[PDB]
Amino acid sequence: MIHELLLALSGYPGSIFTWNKRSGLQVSQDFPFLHPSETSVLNRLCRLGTDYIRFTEFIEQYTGHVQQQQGQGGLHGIYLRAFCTGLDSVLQPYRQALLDLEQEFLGDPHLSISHVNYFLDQFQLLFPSVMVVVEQIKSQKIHGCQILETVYKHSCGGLPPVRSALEKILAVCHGVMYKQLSAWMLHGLLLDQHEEFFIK
Amino acid sequence: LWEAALTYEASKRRCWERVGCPPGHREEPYLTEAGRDAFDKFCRLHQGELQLLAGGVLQAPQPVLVKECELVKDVLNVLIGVVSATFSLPESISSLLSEVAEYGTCYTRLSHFSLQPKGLVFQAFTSGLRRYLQYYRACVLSTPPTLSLLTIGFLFKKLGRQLRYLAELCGVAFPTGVKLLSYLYQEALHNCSNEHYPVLLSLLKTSCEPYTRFIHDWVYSGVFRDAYGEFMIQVKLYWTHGYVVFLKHIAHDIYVCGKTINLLKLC
Amino acid sequence: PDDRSWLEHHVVHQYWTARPSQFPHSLHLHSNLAAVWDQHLYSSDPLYVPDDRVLVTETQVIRETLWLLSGVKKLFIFQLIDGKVTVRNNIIVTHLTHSCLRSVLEQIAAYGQVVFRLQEFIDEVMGPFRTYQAFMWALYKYFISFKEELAEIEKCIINTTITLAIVVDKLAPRLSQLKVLHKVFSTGVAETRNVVRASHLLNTLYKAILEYDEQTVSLLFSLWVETVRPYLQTVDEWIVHGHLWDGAREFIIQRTMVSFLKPVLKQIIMAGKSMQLLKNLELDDVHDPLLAITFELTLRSCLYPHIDKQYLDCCGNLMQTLKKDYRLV
Repeated sequence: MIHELLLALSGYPGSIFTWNKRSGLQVSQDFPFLHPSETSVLNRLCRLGTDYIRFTEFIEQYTGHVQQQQGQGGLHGIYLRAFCTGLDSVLQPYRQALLDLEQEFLGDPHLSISHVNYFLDQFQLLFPSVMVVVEQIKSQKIHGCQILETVYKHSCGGLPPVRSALEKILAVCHGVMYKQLSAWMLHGLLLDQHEEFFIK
Repeated sequence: LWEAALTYEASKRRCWERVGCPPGHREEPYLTEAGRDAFDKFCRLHQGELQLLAGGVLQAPQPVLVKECELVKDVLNVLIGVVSATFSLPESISSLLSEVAEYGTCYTRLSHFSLQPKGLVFQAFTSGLRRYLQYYRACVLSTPPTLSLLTIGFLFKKLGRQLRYLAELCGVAFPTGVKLLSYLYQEALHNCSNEHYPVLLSLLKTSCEPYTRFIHDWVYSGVFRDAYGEFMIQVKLYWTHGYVVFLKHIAHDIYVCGKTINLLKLC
Repeated sequence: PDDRSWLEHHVVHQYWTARPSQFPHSLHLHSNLAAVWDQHLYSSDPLYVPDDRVLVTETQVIRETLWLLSGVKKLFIFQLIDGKVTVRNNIIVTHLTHSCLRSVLEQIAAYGQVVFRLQEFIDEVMGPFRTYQAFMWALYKYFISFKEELAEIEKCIINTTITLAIVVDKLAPRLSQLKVLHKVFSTGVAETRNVVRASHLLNTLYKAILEYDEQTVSLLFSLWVETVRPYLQTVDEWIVHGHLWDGAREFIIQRTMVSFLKPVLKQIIMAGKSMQLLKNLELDDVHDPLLAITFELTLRSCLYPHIDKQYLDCCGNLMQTLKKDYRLV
């Protein structure tokens, strides 16, 4: 209940909270040791975990496609190997917060579900705003250095948590770009990654 | 005192239902109140609501089991490779278990692929994989020494995916000899920076040790060394040294320095 | 039976299904008021039907009122019938025959309407205007500390239970500020262009500080600084990047107004232009250290040296490079 929900919020699609492609993490089983107003509370909470599942799916799905089978296809490039590396890093503090909830329920197990939703109201500010960036990356064919562009358009943001998350993702993408610029300035090497980093 | 005193004690709440001269009786408990003891009642009830729509035979295993700690110890045994009582080699426990079983099942697929240490560079690659095995066995049962259930899943989520990439790298035909060593070479160019990049770099750093030992042969003793055909230069006009990883620019220098050492041995 | 018998006999389900109350009884006054209240109903005419409904005890209503005031909505009581929450009166509470209780829960639901409006403005982004966003952020920073108190109070019901009057009198220094927030939000949704749609809220916020110039005006100040973050950021962009930030002209300068930056406004325009006319040949992070260490009287006159020194440096450098190597005199 207060570990089962925390399992569904993490990188598992549950079965109590049913994963669907039309409506993720539905509570439909109306437990007679839940209060009926917690159903709406779970409907508030489950969008966050749905986003966490989608980000987890995005890291699991895409890694140079699989193992290197120009550079169009779906969503790859050395920069989105970096983007999944950054996406795992932005999902780490959510794991830390669920660990803090688990230790809190060692302290007091009589707290209701609304306390859990209230504790994870801080991550309902970060995750919906960074969801739209990944949706724009998925819908449009933006997978090259313009992914650094479409992160940088949204990383200049208005909330300190979403600024930090997009900072992490943009940082690892610049890390790849500066290593290939080191091959540009020390070895004279171009197309380190074939047509994907400011080179014909 | 304690339970008897609490059971007796008149409440500071007096209800708006009834007023005047109460004997007083406590709170009416809530339904989300104490959320870890009534799973059993409803796992039967959800089963009943499912059976009504399913005709009468669908069922759902695990209405409970077992504890927190025993479940933790079995899940920790899954990642080593020992399957639980629900495998052979509430309802969403299976929703946890499917993602921790899969990370388990590939780990055996490295140890079974490291059961023996062919090609000498192939043995070097196997011994390089053995180092990640020795790291991973030290990672587990130091940080989770039977803690609660979700610490197990959280700690090996960032770590299990890195292991699942190494499952994709291995075969468990499979390239061997120089065909392995180029295949591990090109991979390092394919992955410049990822969380899997230091593991590939650590494999590649120890995968070129026998190749450097073969390179060391022609210069210092003029020796053509083959045991499986695991060196790039393989097999006349005066010398029988072989002639058709490094570039060919260094390989031709190796081919002529073997002939030079063959001349200087008689000098 | 067995499991369901335990569920019905130790907890509710006579509150979401029409069943008799399992909250324990005896006879006479508080025990079972049913006989004497039935006699009072019969003597004064119970019309033609004795007053009887599903019946619920007080504590369920207490935690529902704290859930409604806390921020979450759509409960069993305080149903939303047409857009505004109101009490469900098809539930009997036997003493007062839920008529005085209707008035007290109607006042509490009237406060819950304000809570619904703020959470509705919250919900229209999560699940851009860039000034509404900075507004709903400081609104969030209020609500996290706000419903912390209600969670702490709701814990004390479980640990004996505490009456409704204590917990509604406990939340008075928050509801007194909630009336101020109600008057704040009214012009933030009342509204053509995106610049007047922000000016209408921001000038009201600038005016409401003078209304209380206790604990309300400090909340208004901390809310007020965090809604002019895009304007200070945009002014600093106009200084050091040489370009006004564009948002389909969210900004005031075409390239009426608020009076937050009007007495220093000539020191702003003549700054930003003087950067680009220099190129034709941070600042918010200084203001926030002042917020770290009487408001809109003396502190407002300390904002203007921050832009004034940078303005003086820019215009003096531009005048200096025009008075040498071209030498206007």
